[PDB]
Amino acid sequence: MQKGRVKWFNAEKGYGFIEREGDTDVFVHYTAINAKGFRTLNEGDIVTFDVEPGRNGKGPQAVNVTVVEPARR
Repeated sequence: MQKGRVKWFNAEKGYGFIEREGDTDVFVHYTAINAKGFRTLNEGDIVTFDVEPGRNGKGPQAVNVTVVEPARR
């Protein structure tokens, strides 16, 4: 799969973007976040995820998203 760093996540609106090294940002919707304790992401979180075709049209879209390191804000 892929890892990345969350660039921004609007907790109110339920979506954000994950930055990838040398690659385009990936859109992430809250429905894509695995049930492992966190219902949101925070800027700075390290995450793992896959990418698959999606319906959203905000760039490539992440699925199966899991926090690795929550942000050390």
